[PDB]
Amino acid sequence: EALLEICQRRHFLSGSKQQLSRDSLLSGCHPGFGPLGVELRKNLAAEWWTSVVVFREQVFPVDALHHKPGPLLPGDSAFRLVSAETLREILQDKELSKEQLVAFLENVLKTSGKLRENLLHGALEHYVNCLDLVNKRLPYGLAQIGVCFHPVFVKSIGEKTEASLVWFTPPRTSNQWLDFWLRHRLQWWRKFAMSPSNFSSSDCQDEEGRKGNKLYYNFPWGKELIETLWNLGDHELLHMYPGNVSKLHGRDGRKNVVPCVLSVNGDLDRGMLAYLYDSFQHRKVLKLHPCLAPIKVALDVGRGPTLELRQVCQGLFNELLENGISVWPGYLETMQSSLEQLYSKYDEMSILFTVLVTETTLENGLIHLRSRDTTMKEMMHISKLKDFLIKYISSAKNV
Amino acid sequence: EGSEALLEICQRRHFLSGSKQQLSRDSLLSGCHPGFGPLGVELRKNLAAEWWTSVVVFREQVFPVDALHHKPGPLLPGDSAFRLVSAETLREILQDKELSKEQLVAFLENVLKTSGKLRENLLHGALEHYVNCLDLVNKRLPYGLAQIGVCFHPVFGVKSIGEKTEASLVWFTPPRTSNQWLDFWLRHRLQWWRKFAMSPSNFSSSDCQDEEGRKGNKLYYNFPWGKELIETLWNLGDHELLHMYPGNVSKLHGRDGRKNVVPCVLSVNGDLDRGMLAYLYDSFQLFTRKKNLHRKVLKLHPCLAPIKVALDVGRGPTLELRQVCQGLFNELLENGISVWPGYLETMQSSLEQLYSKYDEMSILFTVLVTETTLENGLIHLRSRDTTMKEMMHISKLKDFLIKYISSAKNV
Amino acid sequence: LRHNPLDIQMLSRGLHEQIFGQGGEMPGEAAVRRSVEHLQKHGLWGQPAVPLPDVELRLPPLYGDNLDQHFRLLAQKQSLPYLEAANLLLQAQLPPKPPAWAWAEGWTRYGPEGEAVPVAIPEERALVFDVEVCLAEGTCPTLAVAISPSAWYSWCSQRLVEERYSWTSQLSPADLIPLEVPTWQEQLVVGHNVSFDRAHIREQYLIQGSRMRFLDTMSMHMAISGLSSFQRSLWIAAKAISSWDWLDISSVNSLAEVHRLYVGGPPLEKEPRELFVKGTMKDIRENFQDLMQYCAQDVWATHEVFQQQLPLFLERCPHPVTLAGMLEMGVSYLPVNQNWERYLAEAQGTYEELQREMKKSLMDLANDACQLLSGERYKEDPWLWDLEWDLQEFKQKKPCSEEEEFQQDVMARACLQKLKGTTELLPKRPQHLPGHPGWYRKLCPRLDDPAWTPGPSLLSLQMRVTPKLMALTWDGFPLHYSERHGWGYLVPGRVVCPYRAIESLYRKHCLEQYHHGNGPYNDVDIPGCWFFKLPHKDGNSCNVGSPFAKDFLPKMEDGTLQAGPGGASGPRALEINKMISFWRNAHKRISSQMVVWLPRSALPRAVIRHPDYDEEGLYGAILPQVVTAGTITRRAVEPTWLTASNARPDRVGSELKAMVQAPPGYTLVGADVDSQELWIAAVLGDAHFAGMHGCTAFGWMTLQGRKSRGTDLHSKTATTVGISREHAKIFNYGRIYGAGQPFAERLLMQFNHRLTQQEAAEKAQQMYAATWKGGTESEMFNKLESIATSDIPRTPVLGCCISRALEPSAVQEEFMTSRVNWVVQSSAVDYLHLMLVAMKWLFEEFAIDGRFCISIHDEVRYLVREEDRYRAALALQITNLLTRCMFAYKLGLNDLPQSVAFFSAVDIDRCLRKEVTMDCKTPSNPTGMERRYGIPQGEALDIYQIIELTKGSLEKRS
DNA sequence: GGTATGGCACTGGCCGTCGTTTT
DNA sequence: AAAACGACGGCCAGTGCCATAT
Ligand SMILES: Nc1ccn([C@H]2C[C@H](O)[C@@H](COP(=O)(O)OP(=O)(O)OP(=O)(O)O)O2)c(=O)n1
Ligand SMILES: [Ca+2]
Repeated sequence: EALLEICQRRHFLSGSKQQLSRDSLLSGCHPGFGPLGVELRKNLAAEWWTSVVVFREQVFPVDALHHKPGPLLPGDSAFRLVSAETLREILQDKELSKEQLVAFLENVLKTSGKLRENLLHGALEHYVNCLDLVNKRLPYGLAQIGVCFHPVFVKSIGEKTEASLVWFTPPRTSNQWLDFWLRHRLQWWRKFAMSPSNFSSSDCQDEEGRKGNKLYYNFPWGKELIETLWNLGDHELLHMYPGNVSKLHGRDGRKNVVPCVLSVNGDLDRGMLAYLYDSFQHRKVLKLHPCLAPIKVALDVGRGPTLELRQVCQGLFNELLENGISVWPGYLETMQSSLEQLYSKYDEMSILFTVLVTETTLENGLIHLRSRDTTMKEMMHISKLKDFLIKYISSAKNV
Repeated sequence: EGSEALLEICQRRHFLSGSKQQLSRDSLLSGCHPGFGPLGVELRKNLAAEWWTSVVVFREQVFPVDALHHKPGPLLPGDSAFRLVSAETLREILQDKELSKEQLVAFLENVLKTSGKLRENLLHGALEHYVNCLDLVNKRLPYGLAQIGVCFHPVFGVKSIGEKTEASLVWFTPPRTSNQWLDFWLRHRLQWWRKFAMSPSNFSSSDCQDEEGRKGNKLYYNFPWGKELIETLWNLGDHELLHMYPGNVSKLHGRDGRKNVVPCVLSVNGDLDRGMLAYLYDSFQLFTRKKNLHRKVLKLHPCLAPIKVALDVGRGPTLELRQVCQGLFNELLENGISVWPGYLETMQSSLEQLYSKYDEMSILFTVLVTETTLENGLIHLRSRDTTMKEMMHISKLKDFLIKYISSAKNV
Repeated sequence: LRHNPLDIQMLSRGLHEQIFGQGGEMPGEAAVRRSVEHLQKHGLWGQPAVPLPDVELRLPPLYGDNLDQHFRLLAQKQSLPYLEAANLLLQAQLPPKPPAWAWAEGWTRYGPEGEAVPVAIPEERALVFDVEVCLAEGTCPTLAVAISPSAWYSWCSQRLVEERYSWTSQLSPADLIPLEVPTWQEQLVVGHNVSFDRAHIREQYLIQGSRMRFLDTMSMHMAISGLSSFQRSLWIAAKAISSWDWLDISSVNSLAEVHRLYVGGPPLEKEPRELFVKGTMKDIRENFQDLMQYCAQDVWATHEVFQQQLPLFLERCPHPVTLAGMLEMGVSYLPVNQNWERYLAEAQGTYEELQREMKKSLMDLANDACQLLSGERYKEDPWLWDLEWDLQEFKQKKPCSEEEEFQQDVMARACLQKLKGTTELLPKRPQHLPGHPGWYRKLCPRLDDPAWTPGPSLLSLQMRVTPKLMALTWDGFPLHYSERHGWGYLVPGRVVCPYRAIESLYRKHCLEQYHHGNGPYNDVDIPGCWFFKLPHKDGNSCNVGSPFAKDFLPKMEDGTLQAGPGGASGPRALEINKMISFWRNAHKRISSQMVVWLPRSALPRAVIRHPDYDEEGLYGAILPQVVTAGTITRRAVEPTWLTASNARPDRVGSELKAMVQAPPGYTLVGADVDSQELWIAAVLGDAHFAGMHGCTAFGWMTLQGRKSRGTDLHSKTATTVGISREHAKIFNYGRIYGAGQPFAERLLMQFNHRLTQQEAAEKAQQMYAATWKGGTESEMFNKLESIATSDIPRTPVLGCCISRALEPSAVQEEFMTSRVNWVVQSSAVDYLHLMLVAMKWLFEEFAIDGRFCISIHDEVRYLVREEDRYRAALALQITNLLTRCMFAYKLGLNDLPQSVAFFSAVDIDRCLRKEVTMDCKTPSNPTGMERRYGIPQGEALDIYQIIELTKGSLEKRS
């Protein structure tokens, strides 16, 4: 598709033309993102954090390691870290053992640690200790954004950035909470969508019979899952702390009950790809939402003395940067390119506005301003620009 | 000796996590601790944001980069570093036996070769993107790539793994000015590390050289037990860059003035976890007034403290106080101010204990509302630095706080 | 020559014949009896006469019979055109001023009846020029008026008649006043304080030597009828304890007083609004006519005073060398690169960082000390008990899961808005932190301050509380401040006074081990304690300010001044203060230097061909605003550059001079006279008696001096007194300049121990006498006391008479010390003039493309191209020789030692520094100068090396 | 000895005006 | 609803030390 070519050309996805592919992007074995893609993912994660964690006092941040050592339960599909040092020291003095091959395989899968599969286990590791943070008030949650490792069908390994919220709630109001969370998540995914009808949700049941919901985005080829909500009862919590239960009770209306666990897990890489496909529509432009565009405004120069316009543009760059506006310093070298090519280049990169500064700015302070959505041209006094931009962005956030 | 109390507070107020045994000097320094508490996570986020805004955002040639956490593909056999294996094939292995005498012990060679390793530093990933990032600046030689991420280090199962989060900048320069830039960056970095420090004299630097005769510099923090490295600078030059792309060297060329040359690679790498530990140690008391004033408080910099303002409630009509508190909470959060909702907790805690707890948590200001707030809107505000309580009108609070933070940031 | 009586090595074989010639000389008076007898009684007949290798070089041809006529010839050939041009100003008369002032761009010439015609350039070989600048906008000149012999001229700036949103803040030659005359050519410009006006000329920044020269009226006023630094204050105050005839022959300061003295008539009115300093640019845009008419008065007065002045200067200094040196000495030129901007930024940043570190160190102390309010605990503290611990009362006028619930948040914020609506009950003028203590209140900037900062940002050093907060102690006793006696300390003894706390502090300090010192004043009524003043480097009964003076840094290292019981890091605070003080004082002046960045299109091609030419580099220049002869002794004055301060390891801004770097493809060649201020006196004393160098003890010591044995005057005096050689200068120059027994008394009291007490009156006998006119060190009195009391005191070498304010007829007894010192200082001035004229002649003759750069504090520097550096050195070296010869000739001596025949070494460098063999490291740049900016080390040469590299030929081609 | 210069802290004295009181 | 006023705020200038310069 042309969209992949645009992303590669404008440094959204790293790697070479040969490496990039749909399956690699979906699985998580792609070489990596470009700076623009990294900034877009950062904006997406910041928006998710703002919508989920900060405004709610029952959600706290937790950090979990990318692996855990120690004894392990056999029968899992995760990545086990084999010890190269031990086998190399053995290679120095290879022993002539006969039967111990399968025994050594059992030993290595019994002792050696393994990588991280999901953020749910790490979050549950902190249940008891974080319960103290709320004086044992049962309804609460823990949120985290982190990378996860998965196997890809010489089994390969793939990385996926995921945002996960684990909610501990009394069994009496579990289902309601689930629905509540579901609704919010869906609306959030629809908040920045140019076509919100393309985000959908469905119902599902575990093999045991536990209820849950799934969130899907209708990609051009077909629907793809981006987030899952699962009601997991209390099996995992009890298994993690066998035997005594007095250290897992939580207070709910002076009634001590064992909480039910709700797992909300949404992957940010596939969500970012979905937003890239959504923003893409005779012009080639990515109408990224203003709150998600990695670079807001493009700044350049026109015709005139280089040393004056450079100083003016540098001052404008500093002023815009001090206020939290991301700018692309295109004035560092006169592109010597027609405005058509420059406009197309900034349209492919999803830049909200383009600012042109020339000696007329020195004369009376008027700068040329070009829009992305309405492709209109305006003349504005320089000192106003900053305020205008802020207001515009704020409006886009509030509507 | 005196750090026992500091670690006790860090554990109690959820800066770290674990137990008195798991949390220790060696475990914290190596990087194999259980992890940080939510306050520790917020502190790390604040430090990372400050580093990013002081290194990357205000520069017109620095760009972000993401490097995978693992290195796939065939490897050289001598490293002996840990390896990644999927056991969905090891389970297939367990179904039979084959050449189990000597040759499948030499199969450890294949294990070494066809298994990837966990990322050990961000320098390799950054260098892997040098060619593709020349299109961002039209091949202007002075330009950099910055990243913040976790890397794994083996530590003395006989040997385990420790994870450390650090920030790295790879700066490509012209060969002639390399040292110049080095000096500059050194200065800048030192300044940055001394910006938030309450005692900047505890940060120091020292020159050094490698066995290959290349320049370098190191930054140290004076922990109570001694000086510990926290950031290192290296003038790599051309070794790795040439060793990575042999052959058509012209594609490594970049413009410096009028001359196309191969840039010198300069590396800067500062460990964020040890930086947070150093800042936590700096902000403690550890001078007769010190012997008389026993107040234990972590005087973290306002730009770094995890929690900015604490909100509470006095006795009165719970409905109206709750309404005004919810409104104030929403207003404060809308403007990038982090708040601690202490009004939900019951009044079982007295004012003195609340002040002690909030000082231990390093909260800048404590705001209290009462029915007087309903009647005229004058709330109480206690300052962490001075422990003095002023009355002040609600309508200005947000503004004031914002100004404070900004007026502390822009110094 | 090889030797002479007293066995002192003389000039080489061929050189003496080349300059002097073995004829027309007497072997002294055929008698050395007095000299030998005196050198015997003093016991100073040592003979460490190790010969120095001799060299022979063909000197450049000379003119006239002797050296004096050669120098006069070159001075006339240099100063003829400019005297001729000034004669035109003398002769001509001009019509009255125009009825109205024009409003155009650039230059306009006013006809006889005010008909203004635009012109490209004044186009005259003469001018009286004044320049005005709008200080608020920046440094770009605003308008000017020029008086020509036949017409009036007015220049109006482009920035004044055109309105623009913004202007470049980086000055360029295209934004200055032009006076270019491309290709009589020797143009002359006259003005009052003309350095300022010269700084605003377009072509004055060109690297190539400009044939135009400048002349100042204040310089001539100082030379003819100036006032000494002592005279000026009395002259102003009265407007001398026995005579006042001088009161009506000297002016001061403004051009108004100069015009009153020299011409007189209608007093010059001063503009009460001073728009060019106070008012903004729009104010000037409307007051154009009045301001320009005001400015025309200055040029008219300058013309009148120059008319009344020039003949007097031409008469007092009949020697053309003086005029040539004056013309050349005001044409300084300091190159600068973009490293100047980096230096400014780095110095300011380091200043700010260190000051912020110190201020935060005090802020933490204040925050910690704010906590003893609870339980009235401050009252028991032995330091903070005496402040104001008051509080002003604040006063005014008389489970389940939620549904959508979009209503709850909106209603909550509506309630918040309704509560906000209660602003009408608050006073319009806010209170200032009533909950804090008063002493904390004073330090907190007001909430409405436009540059408000968090916490007590007004705290700093040298305040009545900073040493109080630090809990400083002196010898184990806390400090105490009184209103009238100044800082000191409090000793325990026998609003409530904390006697017990102070006594307990003393007891806690005594375990680790009636005091005496400043008198125990009993007027400060503290019943249980005694107040002792902190001793000053001066005498007792004098108040003392901040104990953080640099004087106490070593004393603190003794272990008596401490901050341990309350804090620590006192030495660190003193270190920052010492590092900071210089920049704290000089930042406004240094940052205000007018730098004009020359664009690429007009650089000489030699500076863009070089491999070091940085494309982004900015290659500009700074023209020092030196007021030539700004002091009675005719020495140039400028507070910024003309000072004997250089890079130091500890001072942040001491790297100032190192920023004057030659442009790529150019070099600095410089020298420094080997103690000329002493050689002048030695040669005068020697020639007073007999006609051979080394007549008496002092000439013998200064000649063939030896640093190894320490027989040099500085080292000999240092070992006689026991102080360091570098600090010995004050002990000698004060004595040489007739500072007197009271000086040798008070310095000996002050400088160090064992020289105070009766020694201060009994030790100077060794340095000044032995068992009024004669005796050891007194032999000098019998020469200067004779030349400074003649009816027309004059310089023995060139021949300018002392200012009219210090004639014997005007002043008879007062200003005697300044009178005697004027001889030596003016001798140094004439040396500088002779040097400058000689090197201009040599550069013109041998086609060397260098030019004079600056003469700081008896040093001399030159900017040359790389390809000729060696030649410059050779020229410089030979120059010194002839100058010394001239001195020897003009004082009646026909010989010259080879010890003083040349400089110690000539420095070839890429920048300006005291010595090449040092690296300028400062807190502003701990990295070496060779590594922070990438500049080589440089070196210095001696005669033989330049001879060998140049093959003994000064012509370009070898 | 015998001054002047720039910087900065402290302090009385001046005018202002905003809440405050009469009419 | 008008017009006066008193206990407290910006602000210029004078007094007094200290570093630089020599
Ligand atoms: N208390 C002082 C200190 C110094 N000077 C002046 C007189 C000298 O002319 C000037 C410069 O002296 P140097 O330190 O430059 O001494 P020389 O001129 O002897 O140079 P060098 O330092 O090489 O001896 O110092 C003075 O008049 N009074
Ligand atoms: Ca000197």
